[PDB]
Amino acid sequence: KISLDQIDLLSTKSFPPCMRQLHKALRENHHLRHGGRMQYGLFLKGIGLTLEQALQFWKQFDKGYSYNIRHSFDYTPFSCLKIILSNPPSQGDYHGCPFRHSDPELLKQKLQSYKISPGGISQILDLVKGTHYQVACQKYFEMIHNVDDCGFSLNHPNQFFCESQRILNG
Amino acid sequence: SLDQIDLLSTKSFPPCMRQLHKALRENHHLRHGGRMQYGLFLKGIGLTLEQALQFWKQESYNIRHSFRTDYTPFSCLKIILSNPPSQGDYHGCPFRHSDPELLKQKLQSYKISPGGISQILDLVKGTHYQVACQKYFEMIHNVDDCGFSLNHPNQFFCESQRILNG
Ligand code: SF4
Ligand code: SF4
Repeated sequence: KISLDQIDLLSTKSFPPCMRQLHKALRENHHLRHGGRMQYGLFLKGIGLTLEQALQFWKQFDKGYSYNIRHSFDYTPFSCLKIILSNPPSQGDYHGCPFRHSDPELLKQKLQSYKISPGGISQILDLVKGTHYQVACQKYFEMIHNVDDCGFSLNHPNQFFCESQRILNG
Repeated sequence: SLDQIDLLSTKSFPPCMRQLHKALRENHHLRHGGRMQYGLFLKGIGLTLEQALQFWKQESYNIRHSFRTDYTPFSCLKIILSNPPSQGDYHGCPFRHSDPELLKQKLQSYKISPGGISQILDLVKGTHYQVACQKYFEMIHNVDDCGFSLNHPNQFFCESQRILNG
């Protein structure tokens, strides 16, 4: 067992926006609805981690849940197209793809909170207007890693993670 | 404690780290080059290799979840191009540093098919060490194309974990 706050830095450095938002929502709300638990949990599964949900003894608003991580040593982790094209999030949901599912003004605010430069935000929003969600995410990747070219064709959040970790490990 | 990742090593470690895990299990020790290569690889997956000491004794390897020094894991080119292993050293890259006959025997013990071993040895003879390792990856995971360009052992591990948990 491992605390869920241990991967805060990893989430900011290597998670794609779809999983970064879900980690943040889990940390702040102490719970995710089923759509988020599936998207984020299966993403963690693809890295070799087991998300675990627990109910606290004092639960008879705070729903009384506690989430943690455990290192793993038959649900398939979601691809980009599955996240973008299926299961659009309702108002209680934090899952989905921010480039496809966030209102553009809210998306701009979100990218600003991520410290993306104004030019990068402009390029990303341009790509979003063309419905090129994964290309916009490749742009996000390039901005957050300070590289000119991501060097791969993005089609999976876990692929995003592996390529980010490759860059970070030299 | 280290025996827990034997299976993990057979399924997800690249040959360079699989050989170091085997050597640690069998010799109960690694020299500094091997400890660095393997330990930094393990740190990158979230594990801390350490030796146990009794605190009450006045002046055995295990692993623990990681939870002061540069922990950056070695890349393929750093392993391949520097620190060639001496006898007694188990570090390095098997595609670059193992005699081809020993590499073929090792791949046989890894249950690679004869045709796959032939492909790998052809690539090694051309000095395409990372491409040979990509081919190894494709064989042990039964996939047509690995779908990535390999230049880091921890990247090998990450893509393997994607497939095994896919
Ligand atoms: S493009 Fe793919 S990886 Fe990027 S945020 Fe959208 S679903 Fe996630
Ligand atoms: S090519 Fe890289 S990952 Fe593969 S065995 Fe050699 S050093 Fe390890």
